[PDB]
Amino acid sequence: SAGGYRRKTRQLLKQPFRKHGTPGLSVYLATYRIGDYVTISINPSIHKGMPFKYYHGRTGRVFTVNPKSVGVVLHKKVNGRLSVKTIFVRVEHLKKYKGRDAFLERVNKNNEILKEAREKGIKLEYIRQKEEGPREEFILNLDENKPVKVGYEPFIKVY
Amino acid sequence: EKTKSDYKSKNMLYIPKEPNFLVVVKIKSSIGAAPRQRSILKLLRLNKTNSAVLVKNNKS
Amino acid sequence: MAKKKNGTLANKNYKDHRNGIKRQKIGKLLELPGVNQKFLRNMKYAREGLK
Amino acid sequence: MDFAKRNYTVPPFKEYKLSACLTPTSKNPQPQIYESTIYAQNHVFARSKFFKLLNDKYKLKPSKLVLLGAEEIKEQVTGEVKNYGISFVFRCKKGLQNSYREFRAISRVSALDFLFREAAIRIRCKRNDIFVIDIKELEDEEIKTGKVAEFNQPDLKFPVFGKYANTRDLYVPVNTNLS
Amino acid sequence: ARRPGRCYRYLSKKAYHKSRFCKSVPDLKIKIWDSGRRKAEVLDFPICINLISHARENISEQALDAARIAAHHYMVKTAGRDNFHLRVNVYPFHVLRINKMLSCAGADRLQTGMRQSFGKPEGRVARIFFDQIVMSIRTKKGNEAAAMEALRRSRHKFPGKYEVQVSSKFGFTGLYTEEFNKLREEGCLLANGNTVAVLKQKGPISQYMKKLEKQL
RNA sequence: AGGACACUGUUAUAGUUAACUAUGAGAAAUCUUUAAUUCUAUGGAAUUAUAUAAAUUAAAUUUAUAUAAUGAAUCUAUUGUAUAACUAGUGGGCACAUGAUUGUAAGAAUGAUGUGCAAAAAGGGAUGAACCUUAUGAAACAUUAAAUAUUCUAAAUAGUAGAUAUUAUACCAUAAAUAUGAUGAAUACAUGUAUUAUUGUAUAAAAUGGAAGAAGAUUACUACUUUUAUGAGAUGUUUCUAA
Ligand SMILES: [Mg+2]
Ligand SMILES: [Mg+2]
Ligand SMILES: [Mg+2]
Ligand SMILES: [Mg+2]
Ligand SMILES: [Mg+2]
Ligand SMILES: [Mg+2]
Ligand SMILES: [Mg+2]
Ligand SMILES: [Mg+2]
Repeated sequence: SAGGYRRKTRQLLKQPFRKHGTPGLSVYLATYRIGDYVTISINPSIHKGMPFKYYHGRTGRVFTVNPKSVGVVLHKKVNGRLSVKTIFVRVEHLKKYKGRDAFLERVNKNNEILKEAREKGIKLEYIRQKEEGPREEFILNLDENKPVKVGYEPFIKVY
Repeated sequence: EKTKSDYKSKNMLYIPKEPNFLVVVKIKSSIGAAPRQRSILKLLRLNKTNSAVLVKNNKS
Repeated sequence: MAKKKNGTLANKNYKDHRNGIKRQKIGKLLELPGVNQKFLRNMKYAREGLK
Repeated sequence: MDFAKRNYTVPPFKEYKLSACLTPTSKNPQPQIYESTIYAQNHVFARSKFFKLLNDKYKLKPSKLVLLGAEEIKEQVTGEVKNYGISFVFRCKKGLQNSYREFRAISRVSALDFLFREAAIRIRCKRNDIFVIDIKELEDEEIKTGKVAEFNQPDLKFPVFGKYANTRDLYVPVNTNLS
Repeated sequence: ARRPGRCYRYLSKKAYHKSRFCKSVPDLKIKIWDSGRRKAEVLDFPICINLISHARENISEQALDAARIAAHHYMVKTAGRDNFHLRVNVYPFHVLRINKMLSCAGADRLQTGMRQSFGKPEGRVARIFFDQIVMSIRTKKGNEAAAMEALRRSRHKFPGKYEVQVSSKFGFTGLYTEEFNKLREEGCLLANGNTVAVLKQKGPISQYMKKLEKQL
């Protein structure tokens, strides 16, 4: 626990139970382009291209693609401000960030509603995410629903 | 009352809707407070004691 | 010394949020240091024949 | 409250009949309804006591519940004194206990408050710590305590020891009789 | 000499065991944990009496020895050497420490005061939480009155507050008496030496018939 | 944290033909497992048509760059936001609440999160740097908070009941193992024997004449409710001064 490159890693760089071994082919078949969104997860079975332990699990953006490295931009919290960092990692340490898929589907579907309303004279009725407000009203039936009486009950010791 | 009585004859309950707004009153002074409860009191415009506002009720 | 106090970390968080916390804006992409040199030379040649 | 110094005929605690159910969803629309009677001071205090009881017998969180309707029950009092027997569970320092008492009052709202006066000495606990199971009117030949059986016998006469002054003044002359 | 017992009475948050990090530990004094006639089977002694605790404390290893001799010497005098089975539950794992300020100091390799103040081991204790059983006897239907007296004498050796009472289980198995009698009516009980074993319908069928001749 | 004895380290005894089956005890440097919390990211740009290359492919085939057009999409708050230049003081800190390490222990030593005193007024804790109400120019009138209502001392000796001991303080200015009494209290059994709850006394020893703040109090002590009144640069109404 002195100040080194790999300090205090006992449960962060341990491979989980019944999952040892070299990774598979579905990692290597993926591609990355400039402007995507990528999270970082260390696979502790290769020793060429590991980043520092601080960046384990933070999402960034991809700006360059090299023959052996990918470039990711991030944000670190140095004493006062929020700065800008760049790192080069290998392909076996990344993962495609989901979470824009429900957003990018909403872009493609709203773009279709705008197109069909050009042929008509109506105003646009876009798709936006729902809101939750006060509790709405409902209707209960007392034909098949019977109330159950609830009351207190005397205390009984466990033995 | 008329929609409640017409559902009464068919043994229906008809619980109505909630109110649309609330009334918020500040009572205790806020000199020594935690940083989060200081931030929420700023967003409700409640810097002065014995003051009231109006707020829409949502899930948030 | 008098074996004084070594050092604490109290009100480090209070001194930070006095003037807020500024977020340094990443500029336009393909301008940060470290772009592939082979990729940049072809980008330069493609712009000259354009204009 | 003309002769007395506190309201002993209408105590602060009242009787409320409550009912509630769960908010409807997609997996389960139209759920089960429940009903009970809790004794409290307003319907808001009685809402909080009843929703905690529904947390223990069933796994129903109070954040998902909805209050249906709560009304108050009053009794047309005639004025004859009756006998009552209350069974309840109280919380103390060491744990929970359950007991039984017998009283004598005009109505069951009033007979509850005679329990709080006795519990202030024998038990020494706050009034929110007693949970009342049931109040019933007792007929004859079920009285298990000699105190109720001594006062139930007819034609009682006993005098009173006089110890109270009849003037609210600072000083009176000597030989004026405070009868 | 040994320190008073008020110096080591309340629990620390973390335990400190004997392992490769702490080697030089002295030996124990208590050696016998089960006394009486321990060879008797399930059907000999059907009534069990416990001692349940009421405090969060440290019970020293030397105190557990003297409490066992007190309860054993009384039951011999009244019930006999073959009418009870006595046992202790806990085992001392925790280790204590002493700073041990000396006289000759102020020189090389003998410093004073709070300089270099990690302790050296002295003895062992057991760690006891709320609502825990410490000791137990099983007897017959006759000696129920004697063991409430013999467990009373052992209580005054411990610090704190303790309570003796009659349990509702059948001997040293983990079975209530109501649950014991329904199983013996069906015949889903197996006769192991000290206690019983429950027979179920989980294995293959041919092994179920193999288990059945050790019924009772 | 909780959980478990299945891996690593540890421990008491009985059985069946070294192996299996039971009832017990465990872990700052053990894990088949695993919450409350803490933190990171998205919630507007995307598509079409045309062109450029000395990159890239078996290939108009991809990866990139232009120009044209097509837009305001989660709740609340903020009228500004952003950028430069010059320069002082400080680097011995302490306390409260929550949770820890060493130590037999300390108004002891050393870390973690929040708020204070330092540098902060008035009112209350008899008196006190840090406890409880509480934001700030000069005054007058009404309403409360914290705390109190026999008298000193402004304000009802305004109610039900118990305590016999010179009883009665949130931080706060000490009391234990143990032995026995009493209730028109409760449950089991035969007017009494067992437990449970509440409560009294003994255990209880110091240096000038003494401290519930004091006189004194048994209805000025203790336990539980509802009304009335007194009481702060607090909060309302009016007059006046400061860019
Ligand atoms: Mg190498
Ligand atoms: Mg100074
Ligand atoms: Mg002051
Ligand atoms: Mg004082
Ligand atoms: Mg006066
Ligand atoms: Mg007034
Ligand atoms: Mg003011
Ligand atoms: Mg004022």
